[PDB]
Amino acid sequence: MHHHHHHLVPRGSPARIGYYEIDRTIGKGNFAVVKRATHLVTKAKVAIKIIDKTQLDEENLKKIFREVQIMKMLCHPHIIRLYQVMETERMIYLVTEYASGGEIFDHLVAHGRMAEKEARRKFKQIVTAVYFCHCRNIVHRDLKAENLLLDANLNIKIADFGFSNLFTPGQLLKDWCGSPPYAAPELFEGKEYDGPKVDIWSLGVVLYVLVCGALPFDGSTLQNLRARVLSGKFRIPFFMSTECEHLIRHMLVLDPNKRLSMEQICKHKWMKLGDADPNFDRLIAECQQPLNEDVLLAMEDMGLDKEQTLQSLRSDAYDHYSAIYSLLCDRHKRHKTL
Amino acid sequence: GSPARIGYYEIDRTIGKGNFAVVKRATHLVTKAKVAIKIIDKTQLDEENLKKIFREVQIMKMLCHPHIIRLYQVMETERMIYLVTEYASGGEIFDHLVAHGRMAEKEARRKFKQIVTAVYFCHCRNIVHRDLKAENLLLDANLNIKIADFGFSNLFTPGQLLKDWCGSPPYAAPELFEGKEYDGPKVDIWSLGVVLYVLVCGALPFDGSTLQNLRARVLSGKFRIPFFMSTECEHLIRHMLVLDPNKRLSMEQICKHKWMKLGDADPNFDRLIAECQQPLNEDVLLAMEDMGLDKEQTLQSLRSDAYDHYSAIYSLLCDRHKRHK
Ligand SMILES: CCNC(=O)c1c(OC)cc(-n2cnc3cc(-c4cnn(CCO)c4)ccc32)cc1OC
Ligand SMILES: CCNC(=O)c1c(OC)cc(-n2cnc3cc(-c4cnn(CCO)c4)ccc32)cc1OC
Repeated sequence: MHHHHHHLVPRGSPARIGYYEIDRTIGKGNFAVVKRATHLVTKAKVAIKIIDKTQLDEENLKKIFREVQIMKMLCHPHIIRLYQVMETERMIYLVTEYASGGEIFDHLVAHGRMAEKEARRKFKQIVTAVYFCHCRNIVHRDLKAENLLLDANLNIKIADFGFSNLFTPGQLLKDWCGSPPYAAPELFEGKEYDGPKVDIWSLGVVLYVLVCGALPFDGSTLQNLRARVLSGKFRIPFFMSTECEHLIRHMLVLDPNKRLSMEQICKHKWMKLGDADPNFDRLIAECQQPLNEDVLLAMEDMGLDKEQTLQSLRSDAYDHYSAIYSLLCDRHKRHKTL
Repeated sequence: GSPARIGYYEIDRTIGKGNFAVVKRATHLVTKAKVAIKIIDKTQLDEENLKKIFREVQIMKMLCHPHIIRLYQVMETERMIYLVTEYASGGEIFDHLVAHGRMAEKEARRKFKQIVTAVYFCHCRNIVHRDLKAENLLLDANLNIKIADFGFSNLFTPGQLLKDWCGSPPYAAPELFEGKEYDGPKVDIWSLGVVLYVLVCGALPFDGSTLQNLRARVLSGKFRIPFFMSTECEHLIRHMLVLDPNKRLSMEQICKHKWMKLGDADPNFDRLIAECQQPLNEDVLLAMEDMGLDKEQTLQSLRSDAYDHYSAIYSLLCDRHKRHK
């Protein structure tokens, strides 16, 4: 049955940004669009956050540089990984790791709520990510289901540090952050707040979503949701363990100081349940604190300058050279060719 | 829109791909029913495309018909839009045509009769599908037609003209290629002409390596007619696939056409056709009353016409009462 497959509006040719080939929009931002793209050289898949600075005042531009420097600080298996930054007279391109699984919340809609054994595994991965950030003086401030992503193995990757900010222990912050349902009651009231304690509440709403498949606080209008957040009251389904209810009930506490610290959340009885986890305690210990020559030889064969490659890596400028090393390195762990 | 809920469906396998959507087979957890879900990524939609699906969703609400796919529930999340519709076990007609070849005119008529009743039903309701292709023709377990993908469907008032391009190019009437303004029902009819040719011949009436080649082919209005085709069928098609839109048959003339009337007499066909010119089922409500869910809120869901988890379980159970469960 001979036939051709024609495209109604003849679709134009794909855009390319210097070895990247843009596929589809995968995110929308305040001043950005996120597009999935392919690195033509390494065949790897990546996300690219694309920012049009023409429409930006000078303030917005500094906030974006702050975000970029924060991202440079975080190389963590459960934090989205920044591969390279490109800038032109007019555009800023952020090339970050691509998460095949997508939003966790949509994934739950498809497959239902998490059995606590599962929820414990992922939450452990999330906390190692957030603890790593807090230990390095950063707060996400927008920890929501939508910013929690899954790779092909369904491991967490936190993403979109646009609302993230640097902080010193005990500073107060004045600007609002994040999605309202994951917002701690102080943000609604508008008080100044300590950064990590507001993430803890957001991490509380996250845990509830994982085990129950529901939101603790929700409303038809912002005022209604606002009422529900301030009440500090929520449903607990019968299937939840008492240790989990203890954990969540003590994370989602209206008094910011009455909230647990990140250190005892890792020690909480619910976390210790199940088979003992050495790898978890290791990543938590690491938070307080070489020359893959195979890839190096491969890049030289492709004609990339051996000396310049080393200079890009040591200088830590995320450029055309460092990104190909990082990408070929991630491919080399997968045991694929070079 | 309306908020999505975790643990009401279990999505399993891809069954279609669309411009900005994927359709996946899923099972309704409460009723164990099988359903199809079109999943749309809102990040991929500009403001115009967002309104387009809202129009599609509004149009699906208007149609409750045995040969039109039924929309059960609409769900939305931050990034995704969910359309939960009736699942057609037989699948695409296109798939069936690939697997088994052209259809004998006897069966082609059985299917085609079912198709026009749906298309005529839509037209009677001031709706035009505009994308009628073998890929949007589905079969249920009884091998009955179900029309699908009202992505291009649009409302109209008789004698209004429409301006935007629509649908698959092989099934496009020559005026859409030319870019002229057009009467909606007349383009549905050409598109149905191509469908009939596809069913009876297992071939495309118009095709080309490039869109320009194909376009030239449609504009010529000339096509092959096989020797194995009945003289009556050729007449029908030749009068459907007419370059001058006004010169094409009306849907009334299509239903009364000599090819349609061939074979054994059809009371059920003419009945459905008549129905197009111009039922609360309390039995399930007690079954739902048995699930302990609030009768007052369910009735408000049905009157309010908001397609939620209440509407889905009602519509699904209602299908069980037709199934004789
Ligand atoms: C607007 C600001 N956004 C960011 O910073 C940001 C971000 O947060 C909004 C997320 C990503 N991001 C990385 N991989 C992704 C994969 C999906 C996805 C969706 N469906 N699917 C299934 C297809 O297989 C996959 C979606 C987003 C992804 C990148 C970002 O820019 C660095
Ligand atoms: C993106 C636009 N698509 C739509 O509107 C759209 C659509 O487009 C034509 C079709 C369906 N649809 C409903 N039931 C189906 C069953 C099969 C199927 C395939 N194999 N099998 C078993 C035999 O192999 C069954 C395939 C598609 C089905 C749903 C849709 O979303 C409403």
